[PDB]
Amino acid sequence: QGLIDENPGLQLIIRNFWSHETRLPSNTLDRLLALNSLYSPKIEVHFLSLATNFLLEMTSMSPDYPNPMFEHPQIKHSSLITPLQAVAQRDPIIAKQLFSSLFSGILKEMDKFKTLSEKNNITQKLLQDFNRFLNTTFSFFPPFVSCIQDISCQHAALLSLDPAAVSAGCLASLQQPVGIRLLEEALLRPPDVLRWVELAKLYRSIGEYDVLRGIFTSEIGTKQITQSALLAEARSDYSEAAKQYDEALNKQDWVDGEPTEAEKDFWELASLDCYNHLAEWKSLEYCSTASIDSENPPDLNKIWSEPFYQETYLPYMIRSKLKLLLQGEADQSLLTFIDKAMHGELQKAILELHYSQELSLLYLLQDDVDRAKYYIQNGIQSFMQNYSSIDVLLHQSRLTKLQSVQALTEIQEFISFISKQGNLSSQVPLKRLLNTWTNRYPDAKMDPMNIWDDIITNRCFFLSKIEEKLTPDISSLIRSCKFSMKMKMIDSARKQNNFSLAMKLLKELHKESKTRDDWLVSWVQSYCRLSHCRSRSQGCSEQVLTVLKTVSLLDENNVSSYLSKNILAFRDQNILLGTTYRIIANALSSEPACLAEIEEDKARRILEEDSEKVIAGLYQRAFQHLSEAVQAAEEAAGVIDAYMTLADFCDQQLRKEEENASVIDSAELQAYPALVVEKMLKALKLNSNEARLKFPRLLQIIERYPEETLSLMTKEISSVPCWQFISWISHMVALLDKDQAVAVQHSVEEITDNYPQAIVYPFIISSES
Amino acid sequence: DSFPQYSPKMQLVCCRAIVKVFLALAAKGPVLRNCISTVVHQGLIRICSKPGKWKVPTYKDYVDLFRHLLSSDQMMDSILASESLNHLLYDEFVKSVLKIVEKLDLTDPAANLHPAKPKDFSAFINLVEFCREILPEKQAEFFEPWVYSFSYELILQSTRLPLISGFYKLLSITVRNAKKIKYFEGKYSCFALFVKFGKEVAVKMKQYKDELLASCLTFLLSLPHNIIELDVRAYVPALQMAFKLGLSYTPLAEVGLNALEEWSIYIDRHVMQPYYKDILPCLDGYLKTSALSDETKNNWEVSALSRAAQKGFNKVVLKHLKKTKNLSSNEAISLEEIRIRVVQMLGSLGGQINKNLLTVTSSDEMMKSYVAWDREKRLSFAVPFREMKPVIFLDVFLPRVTELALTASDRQTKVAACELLHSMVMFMLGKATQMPEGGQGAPPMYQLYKRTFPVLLRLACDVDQVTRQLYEPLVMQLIHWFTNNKKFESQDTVALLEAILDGIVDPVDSTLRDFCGRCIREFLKWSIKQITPQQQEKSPVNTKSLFKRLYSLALHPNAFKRLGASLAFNNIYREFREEESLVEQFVFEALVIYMESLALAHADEKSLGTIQQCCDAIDHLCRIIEKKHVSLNKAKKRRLPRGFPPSASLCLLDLVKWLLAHCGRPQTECRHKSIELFYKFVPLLPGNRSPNLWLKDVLKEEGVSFLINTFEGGGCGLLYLRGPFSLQATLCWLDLLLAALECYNTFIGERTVGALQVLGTEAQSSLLKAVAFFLESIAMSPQEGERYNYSKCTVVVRIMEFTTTLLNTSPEGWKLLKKDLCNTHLMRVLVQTLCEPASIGFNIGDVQVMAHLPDVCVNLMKALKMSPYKDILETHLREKITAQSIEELCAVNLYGPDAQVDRSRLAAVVSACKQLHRAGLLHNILPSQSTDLHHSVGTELLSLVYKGIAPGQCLPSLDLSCKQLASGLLELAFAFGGLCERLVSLLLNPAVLSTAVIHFSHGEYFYSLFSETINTELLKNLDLAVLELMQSSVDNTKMVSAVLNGMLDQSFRERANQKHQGLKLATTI
DNA sequence: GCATGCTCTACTGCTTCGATATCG
DNA sequence: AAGCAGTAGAGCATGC
Repeated sequence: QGLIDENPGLQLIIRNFWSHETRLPSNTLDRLLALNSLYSPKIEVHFLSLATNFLLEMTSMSPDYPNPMFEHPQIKHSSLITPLQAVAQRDPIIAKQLFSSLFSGILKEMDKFKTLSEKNNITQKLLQDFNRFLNTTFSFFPPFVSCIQDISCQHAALLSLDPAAVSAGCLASLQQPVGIRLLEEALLRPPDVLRWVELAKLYRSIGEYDVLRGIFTSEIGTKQITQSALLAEARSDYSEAAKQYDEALNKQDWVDGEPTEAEKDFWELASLDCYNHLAEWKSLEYCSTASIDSENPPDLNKIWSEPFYQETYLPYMIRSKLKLLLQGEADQSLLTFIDKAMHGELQKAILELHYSQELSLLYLLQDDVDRAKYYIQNGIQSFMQNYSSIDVLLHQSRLTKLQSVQALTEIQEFISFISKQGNLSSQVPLKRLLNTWTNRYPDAKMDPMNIWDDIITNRCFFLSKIEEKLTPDISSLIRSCKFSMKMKMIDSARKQNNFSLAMKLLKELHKESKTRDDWLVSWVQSYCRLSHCRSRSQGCSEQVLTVLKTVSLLDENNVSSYLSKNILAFRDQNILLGTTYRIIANALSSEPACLAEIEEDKARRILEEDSEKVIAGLYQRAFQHLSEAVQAAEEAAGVIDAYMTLADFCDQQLRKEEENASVIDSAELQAYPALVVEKMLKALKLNSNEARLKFPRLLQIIERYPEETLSLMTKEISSVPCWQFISWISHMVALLDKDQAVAVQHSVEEITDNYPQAIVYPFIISSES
Repeated sequence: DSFPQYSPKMQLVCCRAIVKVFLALAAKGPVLRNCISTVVHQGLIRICSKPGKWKVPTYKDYVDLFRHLLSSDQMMDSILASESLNHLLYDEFVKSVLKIVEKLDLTDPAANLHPAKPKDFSAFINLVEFCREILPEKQAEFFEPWVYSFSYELILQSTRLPLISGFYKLLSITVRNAKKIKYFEGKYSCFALFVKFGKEVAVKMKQYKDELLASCLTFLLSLPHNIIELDVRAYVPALQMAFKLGLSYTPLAEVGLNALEEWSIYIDRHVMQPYYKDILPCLDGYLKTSALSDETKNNWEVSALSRAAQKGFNKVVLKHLKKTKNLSSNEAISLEEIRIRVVQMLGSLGGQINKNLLTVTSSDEMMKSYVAWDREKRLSFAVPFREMKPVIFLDVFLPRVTELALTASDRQTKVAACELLHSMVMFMLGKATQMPEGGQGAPPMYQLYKRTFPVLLRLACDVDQVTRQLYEPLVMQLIHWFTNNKKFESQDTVALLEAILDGIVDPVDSTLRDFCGRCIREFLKWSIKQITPQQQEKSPVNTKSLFKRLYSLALHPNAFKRLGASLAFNNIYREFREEESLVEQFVFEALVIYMESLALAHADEKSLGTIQQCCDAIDHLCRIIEKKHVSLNKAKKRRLPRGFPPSASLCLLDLVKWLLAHCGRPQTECRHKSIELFYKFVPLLPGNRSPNLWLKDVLKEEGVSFLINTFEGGGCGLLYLRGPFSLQATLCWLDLLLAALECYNTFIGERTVGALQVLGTEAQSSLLKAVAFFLESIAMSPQEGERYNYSKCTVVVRIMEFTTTLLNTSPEGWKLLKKDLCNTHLMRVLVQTLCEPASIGFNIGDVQVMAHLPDVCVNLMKALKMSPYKDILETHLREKITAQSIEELCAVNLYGPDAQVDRSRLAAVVSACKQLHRAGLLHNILPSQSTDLHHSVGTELLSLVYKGIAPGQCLPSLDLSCKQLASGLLELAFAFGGLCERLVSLLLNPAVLSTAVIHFSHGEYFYSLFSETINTELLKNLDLAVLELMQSSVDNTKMVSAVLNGMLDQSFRERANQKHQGLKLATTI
């Protein structure tokens, strides 16, 4: 520890002592092997700098410092060793590369002299030291954690390294590509269930649920509950895929053999994460606290010994109890754990290098805005120190690291806002606060639900705190911000298929929506949009149950000068009721009539004569509730949706009636092909790629339905921006030949006028016959 | 001046002394209050001039006094019982600084020049830093009516002063103090000035360097941009140049974030959201150091506290801890506070916006980043220990070394990475030809060269001195080594060449765009200095192939892409013509394509500088077109340019016909160079003819229907211009009409073709027929309405220049244009562009149009007086500027809240009457009344301004625009007649006024106010002034002594151009 | 030529104990 | 009364 001295000169003295003969040797390989003895995990940020410095100091004892280019057009050896040393002392990544190249250079030069009787012993010695590194280190530094795991997997003897600390080291230093390649190299050259369980624990954290299908078979001794419980968390369904993990945990028979302990900790850890991805802050707390002790565990010295427990049970303990602190009731049982933990040193460094944001949120809870300032500036400096160290060409590590800066600076914004005094007596800064918070959301469909829960719970705690301190109609203006935050949270949690989270988010956002008019419409639209999105994967006869449960509320009052006044609220109710009737009528028309067995009022509700009216009324009500939308939307992408659902539903009904023969449904159907061509050609004009590929459907519906509706094509094709057909120009210069070349004629004229270079080559072959 | 020769706690008494003197001599009514106005002036030129052993105080030591004088005056006159002394000492500071800057005449290194004012620089830059410290505090109501004049003088003065490094700082200071208070919420007057000045400064700064780029960028980004959001695309490389130009000079790396936070919150959130993918990935050189730096000691080592707190906490540490607060730590900013601000704004930027700092999830480049630079690893280094000698491979070091050398933001590692990279490139170069062979003894490495070469350039022109001194001879020595005889057209020179080329055709790089031109210069010199010149027949480094590459560069619809063909020509015009035999075959086939690129540049951008470089590109060639084939205009076999018909020789004679044929183009800046080249292309034939003989000789061979097809072009042969249009149809017709208007106005400006020869009824052109319709649409989306107002108001000045050309030349006799343009319509447009120009479409914001307007108005109003018609002009102008209109405008309430209209409608009449006087017909429109020889409009104005000041209640106050009006209004009323005895009888006046003490004599104040127009009027009719001046030298001797002093010193002052007037004054007195 | 920085020496007040005057 | 212990003030050396 006297090598990171905060004073020069003296540090040169201590380095000068250490570099001397008989204190650190002066043979190269023995010096390299001896350098591992002075590791001492207080210093490891500097360890690679010091290792390459001591290893390159004795370069300057040689007869080879005379012109290493030998000619006239040159430079000397020290001119690229001395700045190489001087740049290795300044940056970690070039230091990592220098040490990891010199190490392999020496160990691949030693293989000439010395027999296996000693080189095997040297490699086993180095293997024990690398295990000691990985076991003792507490500040996982990325260009070191990924340095020993990269000089490992290049040599044949160091491969059998440590499959249970490699996992929890490279998982927490965010260098998972290296450990995945290390264990997949160990699995080469009875089954080895331990390394497969840890390699699957690596792949489970960077997504990659595709490659958890070739692991968990029944030919490496693993059970049949683990495969069927990974196939329900691959699709985001963490309410059964965790519900059968504990059902695998406390079972008693196991008549194939025993469920080995590696799979037991896999079941435990994956059950922890599948409890984490929801918002159950009681079961995660109990399952994380109470698997070591009994009858109100003390925690106080309990976790800090038996060092398996720190790298597995501490994060979910502190997170669950903190999030349960961040609303509700006190239970001061974390604060004493931190206060008793901080008297040490190897606990005072671990609790503040890695966490610091849970600590800031802890001390802001007891109005210590002074310690919280230190802890949050410490967290900012730690983010910058870490992000500048994980590598360039390693994406998604930096995205998973950069997704925390918004919660950090929302804390920092609250700290700088509560202590200024240009505030807390006028609410004209409060209005600016509520209007800058509602326009700073994270993105949907890319930022997972832990980050949304972070930001929303911190914001609700901050708003409650400033309502406490704002004693200078202010208790409506904050609740009408909390509603619009939680509603956007639900609309992002639906799009990522996380339905069990969004469902209780609806169940908690329904007691006070009934006290307004702007709220219930948004409420019922979000509900009956979730009920449509959930029915895509239920098989049959249960989706009818759920879409019948969401009928009796879509037709409530709602028009208290509201549906008549507003236009988008009039459009959305209509398109959603149209899709509801479409769901029912497409459900009970592929499997005909068994679905009224479990039915008391369900049969009469579908009746709202036994197998014809119960389909015809549903299709015509779908047509009505779809046709209201285009006329309410004509007066982009606000008209394109209402157009294209109408076009696709009428084309679907046409192709359903095409494979049969009828008269009455043809008499109803004779209005639909007029409705297809215009409502597609009014959305093909606007720059829509979800309708441009629907052009051969027009070009065939004209031929198959030619007795009417061709002037209806010409009047619309006469004004369409005539570069939206350069894809289909070889598809129109063949309809030029035969009948109905009108409504090809005008557009081919326009293209031959404006761009007489596109059509020249598809015209020769068509004029050839 | 004796403020830094004091001690503290006495300087409070010093400032109270100066405040007490200034309070006492100010509160006695204005006769003596006009020495306050010069004492601050005197002290300013004292302290803005300063650049037992004593010292020489520079300029910092007085800024505490100048804050004391007006900030805490209320905490300075607490004992001394407080109206407006802070107000007055701010107004006099504004007046004195725009009077010290009014007369400096500044037309060290700057930019290869020092031809300004010999030593006025040191008295200037002290003033600019001094106003940087005293100016930007307390921008209250004291500064609100002072932004117009302070902005306007500095625009007008720096427009002739480009490379000064410092005339934009005071504009940045006034715009910061103009968005401090509101004033920008569109009063609609200064806004158009700054909107128009944005583009001019944007195009001027592109050819500049470090201090002056910094000056313009801190000007530009400090524009308000909550309100100048229109064309937000226009200046984002004036933002991403600040960050990339950060990292070595922090005070604009600050203002990048201080801008980028205020753009984003108030610009509406759809016109900003495409503009983040390029702003943000520049902001990631600010996250590269994890505090592993340890330079100077990080403890309290030993100080005056580290001993005094050792022996208990007694009173001496109270003495020391009341002593460390007043250090005024204001040294720019520390780098680590910038890194914390980068992280805090990156957090506050949003969630969706935030994830923009990297690649975009499997684009083209993401899956190319994962690949090795070259597959087989060369550069095997063998580090010698005592007994091992292992092998460490290079090339795994290169994508971190060369990334770390450019953008380090810590100089102690930057110089290390630079020294390493230079030795590594040297080892790479020496490795490339060993001795073994040429496939495994000299293995190729151009997949390393193709990424090592676009980084040597960005190092060798970066910012810093040391890396520039280290990489100049490397980047100049490997060009010498590559371009050789033994090289024999390899693949690395092609990589170097394309690196140079895309160094030129690149965005956000106006320091490298010139260095690649210097490389092209070295290419052309050393590529013929030692080559085998009988073998340059197939290689693609060839000057033939380089010129063809330059021509393909030269005709291209990408704006920055033709700039390479401009700049390479600009950098080797000194070559390729001081060696012969390669000019004549293609580069004058390239003059036409350079003019064609100049034709292409008609729609690009005000703020790029394409025009200003293409003109020099074709003017460097018209100084060697006139020294070579004067003696060598022969019928050779010559290569043929774009558009020209085939022949066997193109000697000089088809170019001039094409120049005649395309004088009707609507390309505004190619037509000018076409005509201007044709006039000096008409000589230098064997025979040495003249443009009068030549054009008449061709017309006698071709007829007037040939020389109206070129002039009318496509312009001979409309209600959508009812409201003001903006389409590319209307603008192209207006452009065609201006082409037809100005193509032959130069021909009748010269004496080449008479106006009766080509406008008589032999051509059947639609010219006057179209101009008569043109004069019937002239006074009847706000985005591009201005795009058409500009061309609607650049045509009327060409019409007036056209008639001023015709009616004064040798075609006298107006019998061709009776009612076509010279009707009652040109005498409508002339009247409305003379008076009231802001109701036909003339914007009030420009300078080089509103300084050309009264010139052409007077040049035409002198060209209708001697005409065979004047009745129409006089009986049209006699309907607006009658004397009764002056009388009804001369109201009774010109003080208070009538701030714009009632004191702006008078000033237009005043300037209109001045330009009538300058034409020479003030009296024909306005004769006097009947009897006396004194004009009874001038006597009316003089009595009005005389009675305007005397209250009758407390005080009729002042302004700047309550005196420019009253000093134009009074300079008018001496231009009518003699009117001098009325002046001296108004001066020598015994009438008594009073103010709320009495102390007023009404001649002293009226003299004291204006005092320079009065003396310049007295000096003209000198001999009939001194007699009645000196006659009353007994009863009013005080005032005539004052007037004689005030005339003697002013006559002494202009001794530089009127030396023989003061002699007459002396011999007469 | 005026303001400050640093030491050492004699003045001065506090604390504890014992004797003296006072008030019941 | 007795001991001591802490600070105020004056004079040499320095700086602007």
